[PDB]
Amino acid sequence: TTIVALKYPGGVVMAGDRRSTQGNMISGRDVRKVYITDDYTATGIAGTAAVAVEFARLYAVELEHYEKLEGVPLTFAGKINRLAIMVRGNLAAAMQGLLALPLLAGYDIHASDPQSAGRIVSFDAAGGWNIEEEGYQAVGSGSLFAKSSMKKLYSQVTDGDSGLRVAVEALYDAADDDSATGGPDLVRGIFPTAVIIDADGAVDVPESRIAELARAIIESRS
Amino acid sequence: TTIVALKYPGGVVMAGDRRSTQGNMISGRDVRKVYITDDYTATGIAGTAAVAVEFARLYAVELEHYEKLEGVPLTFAGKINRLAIMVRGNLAAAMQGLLALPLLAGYDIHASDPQSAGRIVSFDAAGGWNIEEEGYQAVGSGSLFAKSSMKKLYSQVTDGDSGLRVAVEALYDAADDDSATGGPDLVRGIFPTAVIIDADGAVDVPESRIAELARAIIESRS
Amino acid sequence: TTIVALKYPGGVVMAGDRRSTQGNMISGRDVRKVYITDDYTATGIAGTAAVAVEFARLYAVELEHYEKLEGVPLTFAGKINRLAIMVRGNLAAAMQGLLALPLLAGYDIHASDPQSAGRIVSFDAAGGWNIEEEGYQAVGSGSLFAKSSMKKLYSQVTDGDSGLRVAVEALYDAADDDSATGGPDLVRGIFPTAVIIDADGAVDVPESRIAELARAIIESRS
Amino acid sequence: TTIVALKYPGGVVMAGDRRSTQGNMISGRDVRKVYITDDYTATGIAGTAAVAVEFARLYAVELEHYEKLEGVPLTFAGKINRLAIMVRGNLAAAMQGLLALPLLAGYDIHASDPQSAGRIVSFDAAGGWNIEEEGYQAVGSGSLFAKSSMKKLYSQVTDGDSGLRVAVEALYDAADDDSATGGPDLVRGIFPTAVIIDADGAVDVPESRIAELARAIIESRS
Amino acid sequence: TTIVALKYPGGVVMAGDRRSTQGNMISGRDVRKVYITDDYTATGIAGTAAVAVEFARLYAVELEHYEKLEGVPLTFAGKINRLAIMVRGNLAAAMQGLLALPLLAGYDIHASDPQSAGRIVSFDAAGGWNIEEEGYQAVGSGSLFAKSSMKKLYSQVTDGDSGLRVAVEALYDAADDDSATGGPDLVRGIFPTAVIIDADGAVDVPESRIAELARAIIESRSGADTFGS
Amino acid sequence: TTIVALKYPGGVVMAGDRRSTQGNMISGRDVRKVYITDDYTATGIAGTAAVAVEFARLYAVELEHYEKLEGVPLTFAGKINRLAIMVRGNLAAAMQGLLALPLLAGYDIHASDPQSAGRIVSFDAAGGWNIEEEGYQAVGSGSLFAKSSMKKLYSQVTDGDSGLRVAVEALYDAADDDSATGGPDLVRGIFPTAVIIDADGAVDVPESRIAELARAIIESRS
Amino acid sequence: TTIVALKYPGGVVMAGDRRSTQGNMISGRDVRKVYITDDYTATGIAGTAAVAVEFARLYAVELEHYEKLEGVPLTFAGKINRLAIMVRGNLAAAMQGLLALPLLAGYDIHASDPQSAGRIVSFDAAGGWNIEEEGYQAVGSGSLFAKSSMKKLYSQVTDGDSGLRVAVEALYDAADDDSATGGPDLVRGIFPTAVIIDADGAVDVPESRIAELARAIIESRS
Amino acid sequence: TTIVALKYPGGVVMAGDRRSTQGNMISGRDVRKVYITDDYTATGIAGTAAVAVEFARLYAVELEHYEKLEGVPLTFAGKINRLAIMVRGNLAAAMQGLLALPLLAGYDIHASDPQSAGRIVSFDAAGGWNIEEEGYQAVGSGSLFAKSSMKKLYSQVTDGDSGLRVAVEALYDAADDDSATGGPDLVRGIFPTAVIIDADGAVDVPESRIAELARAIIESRS
Amino acid sequence: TTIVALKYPGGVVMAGDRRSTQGNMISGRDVRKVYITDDYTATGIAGTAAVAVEFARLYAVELEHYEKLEGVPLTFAGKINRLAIMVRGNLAAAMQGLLALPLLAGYDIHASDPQSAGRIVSFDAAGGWNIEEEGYQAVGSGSLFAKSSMKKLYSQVTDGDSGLRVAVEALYDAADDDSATGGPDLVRGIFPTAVIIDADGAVDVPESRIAELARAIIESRSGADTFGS
Repeated sequence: TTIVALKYPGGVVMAGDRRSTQGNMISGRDVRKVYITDDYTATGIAGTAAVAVEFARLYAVELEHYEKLEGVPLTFAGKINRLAIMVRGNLAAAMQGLLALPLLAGYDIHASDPQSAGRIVSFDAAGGWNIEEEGYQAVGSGSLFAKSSMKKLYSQVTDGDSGLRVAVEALYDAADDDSATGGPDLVRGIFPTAVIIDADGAVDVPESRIAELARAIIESRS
Repeated sequence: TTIVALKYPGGVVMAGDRRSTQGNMISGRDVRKVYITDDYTATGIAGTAAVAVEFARLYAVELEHYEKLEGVPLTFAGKINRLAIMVRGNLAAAMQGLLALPLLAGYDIHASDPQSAGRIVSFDAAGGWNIEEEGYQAVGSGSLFAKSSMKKLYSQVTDGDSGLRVAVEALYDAADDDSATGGPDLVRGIFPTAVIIDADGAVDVPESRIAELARAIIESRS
Repeated sequence: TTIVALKYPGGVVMAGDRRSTQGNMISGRDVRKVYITDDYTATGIAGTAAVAVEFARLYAVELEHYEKLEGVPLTFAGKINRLAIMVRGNLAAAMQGLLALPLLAGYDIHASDPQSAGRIVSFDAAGGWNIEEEGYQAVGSGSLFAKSSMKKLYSQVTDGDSGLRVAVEALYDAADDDSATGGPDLVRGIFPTAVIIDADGAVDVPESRIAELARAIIESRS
Repeated sequence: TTIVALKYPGGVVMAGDRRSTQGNMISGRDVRKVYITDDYTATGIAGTAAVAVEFARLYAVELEHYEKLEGVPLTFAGKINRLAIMVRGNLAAAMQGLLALPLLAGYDIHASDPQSAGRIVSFDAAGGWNIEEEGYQAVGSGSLFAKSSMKKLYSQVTDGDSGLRVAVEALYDAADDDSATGGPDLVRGIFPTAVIIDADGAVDVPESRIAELARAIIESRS
Repeated sequence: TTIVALKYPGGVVMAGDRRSTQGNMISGRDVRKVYITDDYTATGIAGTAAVAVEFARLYAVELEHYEKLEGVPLTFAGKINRLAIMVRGNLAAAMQGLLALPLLAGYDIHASDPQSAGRIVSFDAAGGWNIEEEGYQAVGSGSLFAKSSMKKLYSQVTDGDSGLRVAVEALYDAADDDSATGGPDLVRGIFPTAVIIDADGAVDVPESRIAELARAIIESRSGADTFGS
Repeated sequence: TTIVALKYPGGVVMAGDRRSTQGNMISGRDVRKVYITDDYTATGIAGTAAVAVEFARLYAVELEHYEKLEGVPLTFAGKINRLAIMVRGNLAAAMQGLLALPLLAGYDIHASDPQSAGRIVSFDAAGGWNIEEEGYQAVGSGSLFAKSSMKKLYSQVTDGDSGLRVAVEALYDAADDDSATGGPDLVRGIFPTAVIIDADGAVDVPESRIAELARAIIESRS
Repeated sequence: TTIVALKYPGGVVMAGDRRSTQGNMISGRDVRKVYITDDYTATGIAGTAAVAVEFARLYAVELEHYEKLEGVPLTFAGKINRLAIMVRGNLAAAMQGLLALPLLAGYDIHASDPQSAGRIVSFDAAGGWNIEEEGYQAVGSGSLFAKSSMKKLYSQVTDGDSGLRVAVEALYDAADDDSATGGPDLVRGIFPTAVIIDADGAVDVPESRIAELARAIIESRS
Repeated sequence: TTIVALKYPGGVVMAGDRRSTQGNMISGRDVRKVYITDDYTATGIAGTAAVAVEFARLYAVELEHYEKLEGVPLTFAGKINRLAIMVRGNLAAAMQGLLALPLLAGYDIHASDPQSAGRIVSFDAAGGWNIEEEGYQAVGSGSLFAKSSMKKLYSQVTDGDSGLRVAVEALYDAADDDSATGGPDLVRGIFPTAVIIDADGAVDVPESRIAELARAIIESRS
Repeated sequence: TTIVALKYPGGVVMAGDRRSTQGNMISGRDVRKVYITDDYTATGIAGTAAVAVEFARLYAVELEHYEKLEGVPLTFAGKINRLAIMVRGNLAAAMQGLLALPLLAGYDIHASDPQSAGRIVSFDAAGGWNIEEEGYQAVGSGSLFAKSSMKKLYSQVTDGDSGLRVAVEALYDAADDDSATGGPDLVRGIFPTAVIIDADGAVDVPESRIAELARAIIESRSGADTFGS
């Protein structure tokens, strides 16, 4: 697994691969790892699938629960804290093999400078969180490869489009070095999924868009 | 890793993938796992790379050593016994993470019937060998997948070209289900390697032919 | 044990073997592993028999309990979630040898397109679920063999009849390679059981039809 | 595995199944477990295949080695002692998973009365041997079932043919209750192997004869 | 220990041996292991004596408790479930050396066909149950021996008496190969116990019929031994 | 197992049961546990069969080896010492489950008073020996029962036949309380074996004699 | 990590590095480790990031909570006690890899001599606290290096500005010897953070001041 | 530690950092990790310093030893084999904390083509070797980062100087993410070391050249 | 323990403390830890006393053994190698509690430039050695404190006497923070020991210069503490 997230002026893009493994065996080829949590937030989770899914589902419910109860959405800092609490709560189980790490991406509506409102927050197994200031982050077994790739490609992220394109190339680099991360499947037409978030909210990126980017990258390296 | 071997009329074909791993990380993309041991024999080894290579190298030297010394090649049964002894000798190390398993394919020049002269021998970690009677065999982390594939495809084998085609498709299936086995790499132009053996001896299959087969298989599943 | 499930246009078929084991000893010859959970759902469970049976029984009661209480059936997603919660709740006991994994098959009445309403959901020991998108799935000690078999036979699935046939042949291949899975018993007349589900509901397949398929598969391989 | 041996007037018959397993997986379908050790002796070995084969091979060499060296065959008691020493020597290896238990059957040329020259000797893991006085014995994971079957069938043994038939039925019963023992495979035409020994020496029983016996047993149970 | 149960037309018979052991030592010679649970049910339990006895006693009370409370007996399936729950509940203790496995036999007064109303249910240590369709089952350290014996003798079961005989012969065969199972004791006059159940209910088999049957098996065995080698 | 030895005027008698066990399973019904070691000595060994047999065999060879070499038999004390040395030498293996305990009975032709030239020596696992002065001794899993029985039946020993009778009754009581000891088998005609030694040497007791005693004991208890 | 605190006439200064590590990998470059807890107190925490952050956050809330509730701030001693209690409460978790140790710095408004109202308190893993009397203290994996540096530089501290310079040089010396402490990053413009507290309250030190000081220190060592 | 090696037309370049660590403590700032082994070979070793140095020293002696003895240098393949054997020999020690991994770079004068003569060989802890075909390779705690860096920069290598530049930038990237790898030290004037090898032999690169490239890389990143 | 070594123009100085401990107990007050190994080399060893002493003794014998045998001293590199081999051989014993780490200081008569011909070599438990290039090094339980002290004081080393003073001050700083390192004992008159090596060879430093320096440091620290707060 590899989930990447990058900031671009005015927003964030988060993208994840589709593979699932049981040791060396491929057990999934179409898993969706990036979820739209609320109108301005997306969560990508790596690790133990059962736990990852439960987290994303519970987290979204908790966020909307607060909104309906209090009539307004939680501040971005509150969102981080709630997620952090959930992670911290799973520490015992994580020690026993139920480890799951989330990656948070969002657009802060209350931030003073709108082109700078994008947010990327990473989490460690103990719930320690960190608001990324360098533009990108990644989580999962291929995250180092992805991050090292983005480090060299980030200068290219000038907008949400080139950001989506870079994200996809980072995932591609991750799969090129981590067997547990799935690359673009041209035979079956399965590609990484992605979410983009700007001032107008979080939106799922059309698969056809990602497939086009993927094919171009492949042609390039060819 | 996946190495497969199968019998076709008047011969045997053995083919293997090119991947190398260190946990989830891809550490090799062009490893050659199938060796021509002598004029009528080929060996394919799976497991710990260091040991696998040493085995093939030592084994070929031991076979040639006998011939030069005694003026005549070892009988096929003798070749099997020597390989089995080598595997048994490595058992303690195998238990400690140094496991290597070979797969043997050859053409017995002294066989009564030539269309039937192809031989396939599999080995377990204790050196137990078995001369395969059902036409095909495989070894490695993707061997179960490859075998399940050849079981449904074997009836198509009627000659060298089709035997070769079925071998490549089996490897393809293995890679599809086992992240530790490498599928054809179209971007880099790296394909499985293969050896064909018949009455005229063991010959390395040209990459061009294998690549044509791989593209056809791919186009077929598309 | 091996339980298979596959999608056909307009529905699903789920079939299971009848063997029970205690180590190497055969302890059961006619265990029923596929249950009709409600009018549009079937469950097949592998692993520890005591737990498998309890699961199926409790699950069906829970589904009907909701229906009577709320006047309407649970959505398919709700059904999946309930089953996943049950599995996750057995994780401690499972770590201790009370492991039970279910396979869920159903026809979604509320889905927009009926030809595609068939559903197949697999579960891992932590309760992680996955809605299969590739058409088939399997669970149990013979599942790899069955899945590899279905992979090459799936393209022949065009209706419930060819579906049910591919299912029985997959179970046959599983028994051929996994001693813990029971093949068709011609001497005693015991065959795999199966359930078919379409817009008209879940129905037990008649033994005589499975017996005919089994015998044909056998004569064919002969 | 199940290997049986029984006495009929003027001879002995020993028969074994053909299965090989790796856990629950069937790894072999045509393994030959009964060997003609010398002109009047046959050995059947159960347990770890690699060790079992080595034992039979070494044992036969040792017997012939004595004969050529001393000009006369070893007495039957000497043969027993040599085999027992071999087993005792493997005890430490056996404790680490390399266990092999043999079953010995023969006709003793130095016996006083010929219809009473038949011999059956069983061995335990420490090399302890026992000359069977009740007519039959079995070794392997299915030996209890086979022995319990022979117990009820032995009274029908009146000559070599009926002895061979009871042996095959015992193996059949073993396969019926032990998944690690292979029953007759009608689809592939693979049957138990057998050796008969009488005053004229040890001879391999023809496959066609065993297949007929097998079929009749099957017809009868059906 | 060995407890067997088999189906015969119109009924079921369950019989058990009388031995009790503490390691190699014989600690009991007259233990009764087959209990009449209710008018149409019988239970035979193997394993740790103290647990086995508690099970049978508690189970019988629970079945009768339901009947009095609800005015009607539990259905046969309910009986099975209740026993399975009891076994599952002992799983932790069983791991600590307090294992007990029961074997259930009964006649279902509500089944459709009275000639086939007999029931035999086996249980594993986790409480997994299974209704037998081959006519017989056995539990205990000698069960494998008893079943392989019954496999060859089941075609002789054509009624209650021949079923009782086959059962006794299966227990005999178990004692012949399992030192933990007690064979018929001719010197002390102690024999396996047995319960028979048909449409008229569960009944204890009289020692005298079992004693005759056992001597007959022994005599047959002697004769046959002398005839052969 | 139970082996007994008792002194009667003019000699000693040693008798053993015929059972063999593998846990709770009866693995032997006619094992001979009492051996005539030399003309005036008999050995009975309990414990691990393989080791027990090796001991008796090796011990007799040792005793005879000395005699041929030195022209004269070893003194009784020398015989004892050589057996004790053998037992001590097996201490490490015994600690590992290969324990064998012998019981020695003999007639000392060099003793002063021939009415008591009878000798009975017991041994512990460390090779510690004791010349029994109270008239009887026993070894094996039923030894306590046999000794308590002999304590009450010893005053009845007035000669060889009454000694032989007491020995058999002791073995009978041992089988009555120890499932690992075999009682007289009337159905198969198998009875305990015995050796009697007096001034004229060690002699195997005829089976018919023992069968008569056994039947008389049984009749008396009935 | 390295956090230093030192007294200067009329106040205190606390400064910390910005590095975060996961084994040998640098996982953070801009972490802020020094927090203004209330108007006259600052906290610096080392160890496990997740726990360190939680501590600072909870601690500040607890101090303000008291103030609002009781209308007056907690005495400095009370503040110490509350922080110690919090550390002590984490002792079991700390033993398992969740260790965090705080360093407390403050200006005591209720102190007698204002020129000596500065306070520095260190804490051990059991919650043992110590009011530093020698002028400076440090915590974290680089605290030894920093303390030995300050020991030689402390006499240069005559006011807030020289105090700040000494603090920054101590952190520089810690990073020079401890790979887990981050030195000034001139390429990215990231520098240690600091808080100065005097009679007018706690104030964050401007990054530009620290960068000036850091450049002077580096020029000095060049 | 990080050591990198790359191919440029007509040559190879190998460069390594200068850091040494003891846990978190920096224990060395000028360690030289790249050695000229013979006129056409360079070795770089990572891991336990004591063992790394011993390897390089021993290896260079063994290669010169062969040359003097046989009058001709070892073939490049022979050099590889000798180094692999040395690594294999250290496996027991490696498992106990004395693990050292080598990276080999050379120019092969017997290669068919001079421009393509450059060689790069990597090794695993069991002595498994691999002749790199993709142009670059790295070893050490920062090798992943360096490899991901080179992957993006390799297309810029057009000659010996651009190759040395990419090498230094790769080391820089490694130091940026791995605290155990040392970046250029401008205050002390310590830079990575490097060796270039072409048809004229292996030569140490002058510090001044490296220092310019390093400052340039740093100026660029600012 | 703390043993320090530093380069000064034209030479090297090595000095060590005198303490010995058994847990928290002070078991020695006058141990001598710095040995003149040959005319141009000194060794200081920290760790397990028994092993430390054996090393120094054996090492010196090995160096003189070579000289007598070959008629010429071992090159400085050879001396390093021999010491590293000795340390690696003790690796298994060290893992068990017999760890001893040496610090080597010498003057290389064959170095090119005499002003910098001084040498300082440190060793890790596996025998890994490093020729120090920054002027100073230290070994023992107080080595970190001593090294951080010398870092700030090294710029004051302009000759043999100031080198020695920085060395005594470093040991004094080590003793200040490490209870296992002994400070100057004024009551008993026990002070660190030291060896100086230059082109004329290795020589022991007289106790009196070291006692003067130690008192001076103490007077300094006392003044400084009174001036501060």
